[PDB]
Amino acid sequence: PNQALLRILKETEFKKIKVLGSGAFGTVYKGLWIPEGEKVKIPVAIKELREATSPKANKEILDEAYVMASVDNPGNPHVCRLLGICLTSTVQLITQLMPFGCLLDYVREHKDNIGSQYLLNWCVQIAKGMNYLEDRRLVHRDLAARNVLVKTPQHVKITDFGLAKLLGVPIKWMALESILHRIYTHQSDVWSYGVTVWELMTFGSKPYDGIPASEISSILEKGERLPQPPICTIDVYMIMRKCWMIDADSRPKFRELIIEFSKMARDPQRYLVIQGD
Ligand SMILES: *CCC(=O)N1C[C@@H](n2cc(-c3ccncc3)c(-c3cccc(OCc4ccc5c(c4)CN(C)C5=O)c3)n2)C[C@H]1C
Repeated sequence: PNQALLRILKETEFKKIKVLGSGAFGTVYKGLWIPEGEKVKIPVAIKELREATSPKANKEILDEAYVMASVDNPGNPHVCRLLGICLTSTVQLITQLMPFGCLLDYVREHKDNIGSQYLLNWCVQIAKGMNYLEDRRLVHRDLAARNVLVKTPQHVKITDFGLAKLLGVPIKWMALESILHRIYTHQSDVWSYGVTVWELMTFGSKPYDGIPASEISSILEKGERLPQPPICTIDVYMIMRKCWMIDADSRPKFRELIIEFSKMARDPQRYLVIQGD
């Protein structure tokens, strides 16, 4: 039967070669993972969390990783898999290196060359990965375009899921029930998915630009939402609006979003209007 792949790594066994970026949970480095007793040198990304932690707190992280990072059994092509973890005065997470970066930077850098087929396919892929997370009862809590990574321009993967349940704030991506009462469910992830789609359709525009984070809940209560992106027909915008209903049970399911976006992906020029398709 299918085994649980996550590995506990020694401080040796992997090396950090260059800083890649970040300033949110920690610092990401590109490096090599040399599994002891083997002859492979695997290129990996290493996230070293900024908080300190203790040997007792590290055991709680280990207990959470055993419940969490293990019950992602078959794997999904659109979900990043945690290859290893090393807890020793710092918390370090090891995944396969993705040289092409995040989808947020990609859509900003290629604004003038992105077609409707690519945009709709990324929506399909993100929903497939999120549906897989829902099947394994894992709430992401931080779905955003910065947390979607580019394997190839035709293949994206979700990363950084459950990085809050591991031990113990993106207001403009959060559902109203998350802002007000810190309630997080697969349906609050659907809201964040809708904001992520908006990010892609606006080529990486900042949601609610120039509006303070303290004002978002009162704007959502008033009924205001993110505007219809220029390339979006009413069809795609309606899906986004459904993701942002106050009633979490009235929002789409990731399983329904796979079907809607896959239908739109079959005839993309009908749903997105881009100068150059
Ligand atoms: C462009 C956006 C940006 O600046 N960032 C995105 C974010 N980031 C990027 C990477 C990464 C870069 C290159 N190659 C791969 C990944 C990561 C990242 C690095 C190392 C580990 C890591 O783990 C995420 C994760 C995966 C799976 C699980 C968890 C966490 C928790 N559980 C339970 C899992 O199963 C991600 N991060 C920051 C910056 C660089």
